[PDB]
Amino acid sequence: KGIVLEKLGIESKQPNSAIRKCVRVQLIKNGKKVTAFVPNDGCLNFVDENDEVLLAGFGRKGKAKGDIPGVRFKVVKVSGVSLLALWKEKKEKPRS
Amino acid sequence: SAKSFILRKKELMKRRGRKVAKDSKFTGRKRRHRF
Amino acid sequence: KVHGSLARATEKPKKPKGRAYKRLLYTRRFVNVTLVNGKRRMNPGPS
Amino acid sequence: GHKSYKSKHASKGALKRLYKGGKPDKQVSKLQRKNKAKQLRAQRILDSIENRKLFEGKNGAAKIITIVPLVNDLDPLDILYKLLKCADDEGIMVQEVDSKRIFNVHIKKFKSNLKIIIPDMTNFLNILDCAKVADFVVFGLSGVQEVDEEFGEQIIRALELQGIASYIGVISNLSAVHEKEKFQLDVKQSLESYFKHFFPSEERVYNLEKNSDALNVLRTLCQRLPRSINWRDNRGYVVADFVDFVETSPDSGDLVIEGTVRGIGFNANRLVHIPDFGDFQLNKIEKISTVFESNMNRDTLDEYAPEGTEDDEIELEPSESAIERLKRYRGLKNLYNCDWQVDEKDPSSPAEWKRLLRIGNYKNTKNRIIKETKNEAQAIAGDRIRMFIRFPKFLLEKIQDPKQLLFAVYGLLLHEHKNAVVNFSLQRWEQYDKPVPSQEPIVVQYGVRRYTIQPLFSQGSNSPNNVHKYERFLHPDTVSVATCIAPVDFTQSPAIFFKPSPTDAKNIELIGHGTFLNADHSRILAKRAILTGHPFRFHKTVVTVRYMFFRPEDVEWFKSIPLFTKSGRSGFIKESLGTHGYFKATFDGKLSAQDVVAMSLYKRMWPMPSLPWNG
RNA sequence: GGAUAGUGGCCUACCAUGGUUUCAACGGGUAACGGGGAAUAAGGGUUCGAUUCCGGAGAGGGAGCCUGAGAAACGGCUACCACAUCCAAGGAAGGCAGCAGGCGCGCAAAUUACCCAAUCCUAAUUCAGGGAGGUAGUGACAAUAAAUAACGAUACAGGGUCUUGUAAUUGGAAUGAGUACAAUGUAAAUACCUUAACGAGGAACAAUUGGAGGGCAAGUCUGGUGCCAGCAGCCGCGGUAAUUCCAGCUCCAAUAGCGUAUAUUAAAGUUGUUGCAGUUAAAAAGCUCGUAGUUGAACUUUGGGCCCGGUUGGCCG
Repeated sequence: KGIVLEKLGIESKQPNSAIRKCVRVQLIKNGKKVTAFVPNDGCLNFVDENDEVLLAGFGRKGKAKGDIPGVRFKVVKVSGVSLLALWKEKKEKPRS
Repeated sequence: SAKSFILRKKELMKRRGRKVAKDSKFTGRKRRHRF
Repeated sequence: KVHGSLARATEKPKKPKGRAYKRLLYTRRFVNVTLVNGKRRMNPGPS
Repeated sequence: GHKSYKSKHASKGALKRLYKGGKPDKQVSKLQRKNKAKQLRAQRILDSIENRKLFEGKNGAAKIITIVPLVNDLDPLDILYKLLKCADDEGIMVQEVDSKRIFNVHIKKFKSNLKIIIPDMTNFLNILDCAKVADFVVFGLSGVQEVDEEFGEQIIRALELQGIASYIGVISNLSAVHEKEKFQLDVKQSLESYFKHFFPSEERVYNLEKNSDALNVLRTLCQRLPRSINWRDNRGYVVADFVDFVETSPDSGDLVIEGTVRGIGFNANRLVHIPDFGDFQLNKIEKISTVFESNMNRDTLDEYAPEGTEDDEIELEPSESAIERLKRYRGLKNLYNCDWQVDEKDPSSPAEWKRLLRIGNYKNTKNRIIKETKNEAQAIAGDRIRMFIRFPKFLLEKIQDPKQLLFAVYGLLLHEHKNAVVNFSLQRWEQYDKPVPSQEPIVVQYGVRRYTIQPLFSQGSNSPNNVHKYERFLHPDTVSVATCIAPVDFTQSPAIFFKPSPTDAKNIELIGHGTFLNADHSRILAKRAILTGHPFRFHKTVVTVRYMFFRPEDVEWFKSIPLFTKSGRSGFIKESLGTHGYFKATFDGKLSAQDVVAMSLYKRMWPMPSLPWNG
């Protein structure tokens, strides 16, 4: 579980974009800072600054479906709710 | 360049001699918008 | 979209579920096979 | 070619072609390992205690608690009296039964201090105002009536998006449903799943019938630390308890605010905002648990900074002249392959645009302005301050007794009152099918300031030229960007969008919500202009267009702009045939009468200044 | 000799100079309590074991001791150290790694409930007591069993006078999820078992989680958005390092379950004792001597004869 600091524009390319960009997050226990991975766009409005996300490893990769080098920590939950349920309009994220 | 890769290996298995499904306009699409 | 406060006390009619759903597959898969092309296709579009 | 030499580690000769072109290691012994875990935990446990030094509720603490029932058939008074029953003190409820809304409750069982605030139900903005100041919101639910569809859920969602601290849900009406506990549990889980939809962190809504569970709420308010809100805690905030007005001038005086200070810290030189009153400057502060006064570095009260002066088809009407309306346009071809300037001379540009701040980067000065207020704060948060503020006399008719309605005091940062053109994020509210234009008067609450605004809608797609397409109407599905002039907020505080109407129970029609994005003047919004016409006659190479123009001078001046059609066929004009707009043209293909002749031409928009809202 | 309940360098006085080790002593690390055991299955193995049983140790850190058969005891005392409580400012009281509970930590863990009715234990003792234990609440850790429909008639499509599918066609039967007299149950209740009464015609009492170049099971599907110095020009087609930009349809698998993350095991003969490899792909010391280590030619009562009593198949019954 870690505190998000800022969100990066690690974009596929310039304007004609496959939007998969994510954030810079500091883990709360060891104090180390890592780079995260969020799913498809429309979840970036959920993740503001200082939301205390819960993130897990990304791990498996093919030659498609996400080929971003240098990221291995997908974000599973933001502000203690979810990202699957928050994207599919099951619940709502409280604002800080 | 995902569409370039998926076609490139597909006629390779013509020459190797195995079954492969014939294509349409979903070949290089994200089949699932993610979480 | 929101769950009702007192809820817990096109449209196509639903498929059967459980044991009766397997009855639908067994009828569909092989008893009286509907479309036959010699290789037993399973999901065509506009023919 | 030749077969290469191979080795796992590179050869010494090969390093010479490459290269020519301290702290010793440690093996941790157990006692060093055992000491380091002790040293990091002992530093951790000091961090928890020192962060909890704000809430030893004997002298220096005040937890701000707001009871917000959601049903009109639910009184916050009995909710409060049921919770105070578990402190084994009956006299505290006797002293507050007559007429009180602000309670300084001292608890001797848990050694805590609570500030209890009950908002007025007749005003939706008052409910919104009392809750953002607090550190805890208690949502009172009903066991007998369902939540209001257009009133109760709107209270939750309005609090949901503007920022909320920690929360506890309670039930006081569970006796009304059938007395068998199997029936009370069936309705309790229904509310548990209902509250989980809105507030997902808590998977248990509390019943006030059981005195242990009534104490479970009562302990949790006093003991568990409140969750912080970034925008509120970055500027400081003061809850008033006593207000007294003195006379020093025939037109203004000083209010004596006796209250406690929480947040980040206050300075004598900074400004202040009182909700639904406006912005003012500091006069004097005093410390009781030294004396600091506003020196010559005061921020002056003026909406425009004076020191900045040194730095889509349209049908054409025959009486309307195409010359006079189309002078401020440019004839570019691509939205992503064009150039524009921000300092262009235009009569449509506001005269006070020169008097506007041209801020370079948002996040750098946003980070800069925080650490300045961290070290340049005199009134430390978690103290008692006698607040002497400057105040015009004719507003005393609106201030009321602080023991009945809340009277907040909000600190401000550097250059808050000075304007800069900003862009807001905007997402459509749920079940809002009403379309709105980009010029309708809209009242927006961002951070704490409430302003009337008519911003310009746009799309948030990235562009290298920082030029975007304008939408006449709000986009019904995706997030939009609304760009306007407003006083800047350096906290990226969330914003809520609404408009007043007395038809509803509330004087609020919620439009949407969003966040403070940027103070951007490099971003310019452009509009495409299309004027249509009917191709009247056709030949082998010459087409005559009717209702494209109505004067022969319009045809001659508009010859340079390349001609295209909505079907995607380009061309050029040839000559002016008639006076009423008949003119010859040439095209690459043969077009029929159902096609339309159209032009592509582009302009600028300059947004309108903001005004604060009252009432 | 002293000391102990008692042997003994356990301690003391003197006198000897020994004791362990390349068969790994000694030192160091262990995110190490040991074991019965757990997962993984072609075999051997690899990994795990804080945790329902047995043994050890500790009751914030050390030390000292009273009482007693038994204690270096902490729901005993004394002192020191570290925390910390009360006040009348003189003084007093502490120890939840017992049961509930709370703070802090973290990815990560429940009620400040009922009772000694059972199991056993303690006492002066059938009787008192027991947060030991049991009952219940929370509980998708894990495990067992299997609801979400079955049948008939009419009209079409068949295989072809007897057999299946289709339909906004139709008909009555059956039942528990629920509510609930009562009774069983229980220390008393809840719940299960039994049951008077009510309780099914689909938007009822409506099942989800994933997946479709191969793995691999499942598309010669659809719509919309943005770009093309590409063809054509009423429409469109194609590309689109948009690594498909956003949605939908269809199909497949498992099923009251399903997906993801980390660790580990199988696949794996990538730890190879069974059972790898070293010319050219990782890898044969530059060469020889040589101690431990490992390994070490063949050879000494073999053969024949006698009878005895057994367990297996049968010609036999």
